[PDB]
Amino acid sequence: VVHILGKGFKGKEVIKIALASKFYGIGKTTAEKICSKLGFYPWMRMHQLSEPQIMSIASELSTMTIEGDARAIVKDNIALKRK
Amino acid sequence: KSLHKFRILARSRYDHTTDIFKMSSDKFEHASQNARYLHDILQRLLAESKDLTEDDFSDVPLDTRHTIAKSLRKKKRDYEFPEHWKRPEDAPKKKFDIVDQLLST
Amino acid sequence: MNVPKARLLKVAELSAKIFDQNFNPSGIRTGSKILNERLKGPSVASYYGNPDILK
Amino acid sequence: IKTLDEFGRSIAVGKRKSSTAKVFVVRGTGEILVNGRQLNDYFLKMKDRESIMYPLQVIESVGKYNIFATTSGGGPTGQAESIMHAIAKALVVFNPLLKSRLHKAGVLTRDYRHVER
Amino acid sequence: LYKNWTNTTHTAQLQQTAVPLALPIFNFDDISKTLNKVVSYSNKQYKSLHHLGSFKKSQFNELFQKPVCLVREDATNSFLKKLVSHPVKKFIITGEPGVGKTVLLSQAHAYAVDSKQIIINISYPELFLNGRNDFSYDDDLKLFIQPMYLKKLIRKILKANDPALLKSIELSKDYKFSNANPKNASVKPFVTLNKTKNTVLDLLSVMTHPHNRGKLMKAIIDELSVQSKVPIMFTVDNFSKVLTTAYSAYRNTENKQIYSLDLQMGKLMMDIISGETKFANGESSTILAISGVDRTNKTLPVALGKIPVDPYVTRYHYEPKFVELLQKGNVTEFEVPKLNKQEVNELIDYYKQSNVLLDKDITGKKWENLIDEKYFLSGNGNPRELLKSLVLSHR
Amino acid sequence: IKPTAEQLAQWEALKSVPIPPRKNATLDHITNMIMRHGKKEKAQTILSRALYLVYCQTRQDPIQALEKSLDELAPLMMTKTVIPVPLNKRQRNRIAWNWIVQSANQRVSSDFAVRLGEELTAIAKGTSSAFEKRDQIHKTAIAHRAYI
Amino acid sequence: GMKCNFFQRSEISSAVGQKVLELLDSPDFKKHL
RNA sequence: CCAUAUAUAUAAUUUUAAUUAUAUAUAAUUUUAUAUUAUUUAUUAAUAUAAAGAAAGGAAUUAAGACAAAUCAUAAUGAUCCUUAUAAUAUGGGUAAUAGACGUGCUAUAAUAAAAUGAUAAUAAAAUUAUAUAAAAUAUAUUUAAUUAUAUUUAAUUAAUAAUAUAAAACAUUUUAAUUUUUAAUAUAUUUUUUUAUUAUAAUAUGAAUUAUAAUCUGAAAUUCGAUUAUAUGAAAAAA
Ligand SMILES: Nc1ncnc2c1ncn2[C@@H]1O[C@H](COP(=O)(O)OP(=O)(O)OP(=O)(O)O)[C@@H](O)[C@H]1O
Ligand SMILES: [Mg+2]
Ligand SMILES: [Mg+2]
Repeated sequence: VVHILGKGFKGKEVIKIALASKFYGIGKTTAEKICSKLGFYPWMRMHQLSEPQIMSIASELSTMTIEGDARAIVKDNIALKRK
Repeated sequence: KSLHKFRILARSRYDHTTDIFKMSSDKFEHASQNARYLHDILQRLLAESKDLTEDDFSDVPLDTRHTIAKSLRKKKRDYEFPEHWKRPEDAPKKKFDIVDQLLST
Repeated sequence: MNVPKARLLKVAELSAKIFDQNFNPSGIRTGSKILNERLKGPSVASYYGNPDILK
Repeated sequence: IKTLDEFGRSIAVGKRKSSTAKVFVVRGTGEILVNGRQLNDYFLKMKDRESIMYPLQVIESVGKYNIFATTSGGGPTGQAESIMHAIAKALVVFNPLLKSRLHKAGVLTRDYRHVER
Repeated sequence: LYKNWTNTTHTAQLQQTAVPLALPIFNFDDISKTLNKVVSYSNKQYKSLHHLGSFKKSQFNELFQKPVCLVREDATNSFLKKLVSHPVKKFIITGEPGVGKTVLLSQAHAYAVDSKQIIINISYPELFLNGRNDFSYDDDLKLFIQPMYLKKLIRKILKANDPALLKSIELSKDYKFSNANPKNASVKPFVTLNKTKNTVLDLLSVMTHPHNRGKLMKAIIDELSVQSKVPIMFTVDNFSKVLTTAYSAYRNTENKQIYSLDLQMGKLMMDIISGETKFANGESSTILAISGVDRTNKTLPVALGKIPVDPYVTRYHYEPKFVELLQKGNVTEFEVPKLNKQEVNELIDYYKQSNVLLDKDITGKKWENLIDEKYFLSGNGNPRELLKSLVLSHR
Repeated sequence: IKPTAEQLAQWEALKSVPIPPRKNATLDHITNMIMRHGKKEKAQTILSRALYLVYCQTRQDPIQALEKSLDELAPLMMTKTVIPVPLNKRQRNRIAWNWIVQSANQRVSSDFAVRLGEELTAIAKGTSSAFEKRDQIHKTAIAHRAYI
Repeated sequence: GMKCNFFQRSEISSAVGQKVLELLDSPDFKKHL
């Protein structure tokens, strides 16, 4: 029930896998880099996150090129190929 | 010191286990040209190994990784029968036969 | 590793000098393979037999 | 007629699949070495160890001989059964009267089965 | 039963149905009465050893009512004589996998409880290197501290050791920490310990915030080092995982894997082994146990002088710093020799009396042949694989 | 060759003994039934681990318990296409093992060894639904005896 | 068929390259200097 | 004739795998002694027991009919046809286009099963290298190293010598959604890598098609239309 940028995760979900799974631009390496930047230990889980940490994760994700922005980039590239 | 420099500069051409330095030359058309080439390279290597005036390859450890790989690509029979396991008491004992005794004496 | 890189580089340069080997620490693509590549011309041309035969 | 060597050892050679084994059997206290390694280190599978034991325990002489086995080729089971057959052939020398007993246990017959095209 | 096989046997309490049996109690000074005979740890010893984690999984301890051991002349007597005689009491226990290195460590702990020594045991140090417990950076201690691991370890030290010994040793200087205990947390922000008026037993019972807990651990270790009233035995099992895992699974802000010595647990362990941290009793000792579940480098063999140094061996397979540290302290190797046929006879006798042997083993087999059979199957004396030959060999 | 004293004594002592068995036929057959893809050691490990739980929860010889279980559960004869036909030891063991494996798979443990060992423990204590299957097979055989 | 390897114990004591040089000298490459 | 088991010869055991290699030769279609049941009743089969046995498998090797053939690409000869064309050369394209339809295989749909790791290197066979193979090392992905892929450079070997190439499963530890069967805070314990108590806590961390970016390999040339790497994507696939 942990909510980050309108995306829900179960408490037991591992952060470095969950962020990669439920966000468009983040993969394994990007999720690991974000977690290392935020100081979370490698196998930290969502239910352990404090609200300030959730907001920090949200800010870090927002500074990334992800979700709608990356989808629009890919769609624009495909359209340019079509053009 | 000169020998250590020789071995260091040999690089993959030197084998520390067998202590052999081997060079192969086939670039030239004839074998005599390759023999001259190998001899000249040996003289160059020896001359500059014997040279220690401005040469400081004592602190460079000898590298054997190539030899390690070459030996690793071969089977080893290093083991031997344990020494203490041997029991000479049970060895066959030759048995007297008078026939050869009289034939020879 | 513990041994410094400068010593190994000097060893490599000098050894390459002795054995008439070219030393390229930069890693730049000089293309020496082409110069050292063996020629396959005569064997390829000899595929069908020597052309001088009694007819 | 086979006989022991100058060190009192019976030397035998056995085969199984592509594996070959050469075993020196001497009188001793049941110690075994394989390729200069402990039996349990070389053979991780218990079944192979029991296969190697079986000819010794058929003649109930387990713990009365020391075995130095030397294998090469094939895999674990093949090497173990080659050791088995070689150990049987070596044991026959120490007491020929037991040969039939060993022969009736099935350890003195080469397993001629091998991979076929 | 829901857990897997190994965790099933470990945690299913399958020793509840074990035979109620009595054995001689183990005491080193009385080794002659117990030499070459299976023994059970004293009732006091079990409580200390269990907290220390001396008895671990996959040791076939569920067969019996409580874990037992054989007091071996060449393994227990030989090591314990060295641990009470040698001037430098730094030892590393090595051998083939499953030869009984943990058992000798457990016996070494049992001696420590007998001789009133305080034991600091780190079992499975992978808990602070795998990365499944949280960590934080401290700057006063220019080190990485892991509060989750420390809080458990602090509690293990207290219960594993008698309060009487912890009561005696007295604080050298004032210590003040952040306080989290609930009666006095909001009432008073800090807890002030005092020189020669509070004792280290209070230190073990101090409750600090997770980040201050890094100070609590170093304060304890330094205190036990300075005092000379009680001997301290720092012990590490599964040490090879520390040696062959030079870099932990934690990454700093730059995604650089954190070095082992950067972590507090790593530096504390190596400081004691290297000898930088000097325990002052004089009978304090360091015992380390190799294991076969860990990968093998050239680090330990070079540290012990078994093989020469080859500088061209990659850092993955050779860590010079650990060799320098292990060589700085005059560490010696005690290799657990494999069981001889006679010791195998003693163990199987006890197994027969525990009704763990199978029917075929006991019925119709000439007893001498069975010893010859299982001496062979064990690999000429491996205790684990002897035990597997009896209990996990159904063919 | 004239056999010496020790050789003849050895021959007499040994000929006064039977030959040891290479393998327990029933346990080997069960293992091969557990086996897939030629991974014999995995099947042996699973079987031995299940038997080890059976011993640890019953404290009696688990090999004997397994054979009591297979002997009692397995049907002596079975109706086939409809006439009864007798079943030899291996067929009975196979049917019993399949019945055992179904109930084992019905259990909760992620490890098959734990499930199998606990199922065998329950069977050794006379608690299993496969007795009903055996009873139904025997009842059908009784009903169709007339067509032997 | 035969092969004879001779071991002689004794006392201690560029067609493509030629072509490349010629092309570099040619007025189709030298004109780009 | 293979394979198997032996014997002789050969190898100055550094071309070492003498546990091997290839020449010659031998051996088996197994031989026997009884018991029981059948028998054309023994000088016979079925078995079973005992004894000597290493001895248990395999291929090839002939004609006679009959059908099917033109990628009969399994050919020859002949018949007929083109001879500025149905012959011949060059450039590019196509043989890869997709509504569909059916075969053949590979990868999957999770815990009797996948992933990571396992340097004094767990354990093979048969091959291949003068129109080659590419060792070890250095550098970049990339990060202390390792792994993996390229780049630089060619060490030996033209070979029982060196390389392709440290075989992998196996075995050991750890992790693994569904699963509140888990993790976390306090306590707790003679289960401590662990137990207990109170609160908190249909496609996944299977699958990798498809799509995007940027690099790399061969070749003169990778657009139609090749392979490879990393960073994003993450479909269908569950029951019968
Ligand atoms: N002296 C002994 N008395 C009784 N049992 C023993 C003895 N020595 C070893 N064992 C048993 O043998 C097995 C060895 O386990 P242990 O953990 O001690 O081995 P190890 O060599 O330290 O293994 P690892 O390398 O896996 O850590 C266990 O079953 C232990 O109970
Ligand atoms: Mg141990
Ligand atoms: Mg995946």
